[PDB]
Amino acid sequence: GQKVHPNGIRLGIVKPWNSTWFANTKEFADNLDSDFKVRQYLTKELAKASVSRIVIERPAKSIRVTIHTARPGIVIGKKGEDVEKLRKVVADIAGVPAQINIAEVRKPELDAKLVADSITSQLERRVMFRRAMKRAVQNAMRLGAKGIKVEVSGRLGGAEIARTEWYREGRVPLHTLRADIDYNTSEAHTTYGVIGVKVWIFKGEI
Amino acid sequence: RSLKKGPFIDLHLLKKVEKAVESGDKKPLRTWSRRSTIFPNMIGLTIAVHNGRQHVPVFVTDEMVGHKLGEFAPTRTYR
Amino acid sequence: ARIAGINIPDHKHAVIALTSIYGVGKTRSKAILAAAGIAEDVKISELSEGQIDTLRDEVAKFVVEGDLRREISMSIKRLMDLGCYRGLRHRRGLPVRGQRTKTNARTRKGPRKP
Amino acid sequence: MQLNITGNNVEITEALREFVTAKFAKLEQYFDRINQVYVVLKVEKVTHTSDATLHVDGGELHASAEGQDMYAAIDGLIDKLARQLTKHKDKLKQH
Amino acid sequence: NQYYGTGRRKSSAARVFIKPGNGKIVINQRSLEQYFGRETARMVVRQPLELVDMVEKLDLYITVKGGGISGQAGAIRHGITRALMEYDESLRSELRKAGFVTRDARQVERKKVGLRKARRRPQFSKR
Amino acid sequence: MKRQKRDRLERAHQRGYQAGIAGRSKEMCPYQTLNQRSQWLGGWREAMADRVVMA
Amino acid sequence: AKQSMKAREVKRVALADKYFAKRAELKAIISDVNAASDEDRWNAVLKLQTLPRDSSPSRQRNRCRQTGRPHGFLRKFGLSRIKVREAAMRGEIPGLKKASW
Amino acid sequence: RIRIRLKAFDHRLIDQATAEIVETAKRTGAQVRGPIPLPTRKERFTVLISPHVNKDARDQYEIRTHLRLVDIVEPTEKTVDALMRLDLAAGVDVQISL
Amino acid sequence: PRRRVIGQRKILPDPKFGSELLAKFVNILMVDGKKSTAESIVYSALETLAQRSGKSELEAFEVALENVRPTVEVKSRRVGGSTYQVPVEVRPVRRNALAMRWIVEAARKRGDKSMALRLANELSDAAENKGTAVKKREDVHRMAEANKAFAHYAWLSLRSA
RNA sequence: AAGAACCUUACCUGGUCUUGACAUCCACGGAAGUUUUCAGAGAUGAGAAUGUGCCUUCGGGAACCGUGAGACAGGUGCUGC
RNA sequence: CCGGCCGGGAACUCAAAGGAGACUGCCAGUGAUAAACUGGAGGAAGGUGGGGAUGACGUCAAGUCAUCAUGGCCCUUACGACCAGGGCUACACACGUGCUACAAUGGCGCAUACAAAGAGAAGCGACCUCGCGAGAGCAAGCGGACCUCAUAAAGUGCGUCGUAGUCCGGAUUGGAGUCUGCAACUCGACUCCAUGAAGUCGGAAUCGCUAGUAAUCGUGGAUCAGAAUGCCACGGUGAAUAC
Repeated sequence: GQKVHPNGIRLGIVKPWNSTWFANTKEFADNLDSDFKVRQYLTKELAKASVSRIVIERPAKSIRVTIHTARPGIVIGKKGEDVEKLRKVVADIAGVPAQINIAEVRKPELDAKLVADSITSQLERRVMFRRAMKRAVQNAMRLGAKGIKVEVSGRLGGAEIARTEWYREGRVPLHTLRADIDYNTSEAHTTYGVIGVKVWIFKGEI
Repeated sequence: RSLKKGPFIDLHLLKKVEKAVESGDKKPLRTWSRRSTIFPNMIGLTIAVHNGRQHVPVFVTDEMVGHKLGEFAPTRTYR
Repeated sequence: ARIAGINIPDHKHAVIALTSIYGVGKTRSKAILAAAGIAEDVKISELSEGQIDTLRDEVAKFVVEGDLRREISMSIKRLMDLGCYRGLRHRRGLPVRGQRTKTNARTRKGPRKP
Repeated sequence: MQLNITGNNVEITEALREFVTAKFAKLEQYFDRINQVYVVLKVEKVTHTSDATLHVDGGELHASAEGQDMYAAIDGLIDKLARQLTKHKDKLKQH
Repeated sequence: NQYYGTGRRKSSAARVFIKPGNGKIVINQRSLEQYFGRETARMVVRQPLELVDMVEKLDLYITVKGGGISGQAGAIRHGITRALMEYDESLRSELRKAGFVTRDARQVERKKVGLRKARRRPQFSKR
Repeated sequence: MKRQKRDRLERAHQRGYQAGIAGRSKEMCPYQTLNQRSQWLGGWREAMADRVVMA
Repeated sequence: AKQSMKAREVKRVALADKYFAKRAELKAIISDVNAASDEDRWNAVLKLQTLPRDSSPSRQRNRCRQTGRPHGFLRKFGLSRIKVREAAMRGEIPGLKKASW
Repeated sequence: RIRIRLKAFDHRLIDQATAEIVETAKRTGAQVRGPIPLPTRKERFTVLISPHVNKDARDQYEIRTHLRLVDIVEPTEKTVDALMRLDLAAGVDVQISL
Repeated sequence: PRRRVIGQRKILPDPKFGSELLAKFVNILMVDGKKSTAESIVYSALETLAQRSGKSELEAFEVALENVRPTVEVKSRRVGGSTYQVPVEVRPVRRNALAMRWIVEAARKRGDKSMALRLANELSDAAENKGTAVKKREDVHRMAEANKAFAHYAWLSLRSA
């Protein structure tokens, strides 16, 4: 509880924002509130769809949710119907209409949201956290990440004392601002409590 | 030293006075509106201002007119 | 050098020199000289008696020493006789206006006996 | 030397304050001129612990003692403070 | 003809136009004496015109704005030396030595958080 | 925040002088470079005389 | 933070938009200096007690809209100071980033 | 006579949408008074950073509002409708004035 | 400090007279961050030092200053249990500033009506070898010359200039 | 706590409600909504008028409101050891 | 109508996008021909230029179950829910952090010069009338380099006060008001008249600060109906000292 958020320290430099709308000060708050509710709603609903990150833009009294996922077939479903099934409930709780898109990642072993969701689900179905936490590092390093650091925290096997472990391999330079680090954090609600998982994935320098 | 125009009373104190003055000097009036002033047609009444756990009665005297009802009913008790 | 009952300073300027009367300060003291046709920077030795008598009835308009003291005593004793919240603070020597009493309160209190 | 008592979850009774004050006064008289003393009493479900901070001319000095009944912890803390004071005292005599 | 030097110092910027003329100095359509020439440090606008000569040689039209008294004064002191650009490094080589060409980039610091006025800390004291 | 004071040359002197006065008759805690060891020992031998003149 | 309090806030929004800004004429038009300062004005300052007390815009607390936290609010964002750091470091508030000068 | 003022959060995106309108108003018609920059609004937000005590630990923030003018001097009817149906680069907000 | 013979900056000279010593003297009694009224005190005091001395003002101030500048200054040291003062020679940069600090403090005492009258009289008695800062000067020389028997080790004023 | 008159407010004294102030599932009625009166400190309780389309499966499909059975809801309650 | 006021100009201030620039790059000496150090030149800046952001592995079973989330436990006609009034503001006392002073480097009165940064739509609110004043009425303009908040103050020139509890200090209390809000009694802020306390520079002990810093002087923002002596920002004046 002493480090800066490595996605937030580099928001103009390397990473893009998850929202690319301008709103003047009279509608900025509500324009951020509905922006929150479609992220909560899509995150709750598409939990099996392996969603990486959703980007919301607002061109001219409309909205676009670009859904970054690993398996877009579960997202569009049969024929593309589930896109419109999402689009009706997006347009109900946002400013109607909606143009949602899919932007799949073809290398889901390098996305920090999907690694943390992987370790999260495997801890929910009670696997050994050295096997999961170590297998994520293996699967990134034999596929092309320049660095990775996974850390789990909590009870982790019903212990009465919480502890953390972390299995870095390679370079994760958190202070270099040009260094591209995808950091993300997920939470596993096991029957002994909450186990927090956070993963850094370093890819390149520019 | 506030409220430039007109004193303040509630309707449940104004109508309750104008009801209970023409109906004779009677039982002490339980009042919760501490924040209301004391009009000159309230002189001679035993009103019981609520202080938080009581309804303490105070006989309205002629000098009490410019004040408010909560001014003559203390809340905190010291020693 | 005798108006309203006392007025005895000298070698002082006039508008400051009138302010030893209990009931006048630097605004009403300018109102007296501006209403009695006297420049504000003259001395009480420099006034002639034909001006000072015109200042005595001038300051006889606004309320001064004795009437103001028995008047303020009538106000405080009136509030303490009603026994309101304010007069209830006056009967006990605590701040009336609603100041902090946990810590300071010390002008109205006095010195600290324990 | 004025002793300030405070307690986290320990209701400081008047018999508790009399004893602690006496013990502190006795220690202050025995070792060094002491300006101010803060006492903190903590209870954490098992451990009756006590903290003390003495402000003395050289500076701050602190001690902490866990016990069984609060009184034991206080005694330990006072002995620890006395030991610390001996060190500070001739640490600034050192002729 | 007419020669220009900008000059600025401590959140305060000058515009100095020097011409071969009399010994008059005009600041913001005022004279020097009726702008600050009996106020704090009036010597620091005639001061770079002392190591060189100025007597009835060059008149100055100066418009300084922003900042305060000595901020505008040091702004004009930098602007005159910048306006000695046609009077070359024969003069600016001998005008490096006494200062006058460093911008003197000391600005006021920002107020840091927790600190009261960027160095002053709120007195953790034992008494 | 500026640069080192008397760049070990006559700081090496006064280290050898303080170490000379406070006993340390080793003459075996110096530097190892020549221009600093020479006057660590220089301050040492200038401190032996200042030990003879006092207690 | 206490769904009771959270629903109480939206109740005060509902009545605060229902009654006043439609019956603000009782004070912003009637309770003025004009040639109508008779017992119509006393009928007005007499009248505002009949209205629901939870209809004034000054019983609002302007809470966070993800937690309902009463203290530490930002009128620009609609979020409390914890949740706006949580969404700022995530990359939600557009254009917002860490400042240094 | 058309006063086109547009504001956005990113300078390297508003300078893209400005070049997406100078090529419009110079592609048809003429007489545009340049991509004029205006001063940047710098809304700063200082928040407490812990969920409790530690008042002195804070976090300072800012958003940037970048503004640009266009100032079409003489409008053509291809230009006033060329402003229409071309309002892309969401993130940039535009206002036309007459 | 441990490090840093520091990159030193100079000062602006005085406007009315060609002196930087005088500008340092304005900076001594420049209380509360306000130079202009300190300049009015200094000029208003050197004028009546000229009329109450006859001679010129810069030489009046400097002759009035060299009767309070010191030569030896004590430094308190402790070894073991004793804590005796050891005379170090004052360096001639510290010398006149240490004089002007005593002039300005002795003028903040002495209280007459105005500060220019206090400092003017204090510089007058500093010319007369009579006032307060000469008593403090002679106190410093009496205790350094009284404790003169200490010339030692390394903690003060290495070999020469 | 980046701002306690009410609110906030979590505490106290009194006055009240119990599938509830907030969410879903079942049934039955009713458009929702809008103006006004009485009592009461108000919550509340009693009323008085006004109001009626989205689809024809039509006791509806919605939105919204009341009563009923629970599954529950709720908790700024304890444990930061 | 000498007001950037108007035609006009794109130099300059400035705006803010892109670049250049500072790297021990060059020179002299010292050093193991090394890293480096010391000094010099040029330059706006010279040795990580000034400042910020950035907090390694870990410790303190430090803080937070009252931001949130959550394992367990407890209540579920009450530890839940609604309302009125109160309390959170109590006061023999103790401690901490600040503001204002104790004055002549000043108080007061008149005149007058110079900032940066920011905020604004149920909002900021010109000008003009009324009021001693807080403010009120009418009411333009401005989602803003334009309009408004908004007169910067210390400073400066003149006059007075002449070292006294004083023309210092502005506490407390009385009277009369204004504004906000259903509502200023408990308990708001401000104005006016009057009142005129302690305090004459603070024992033992203690803190911050190395340069645009300390110390003083004003301005703005957030939170906000109203309510800063706190917090967060911004500029003005501007030291001493480091052997």
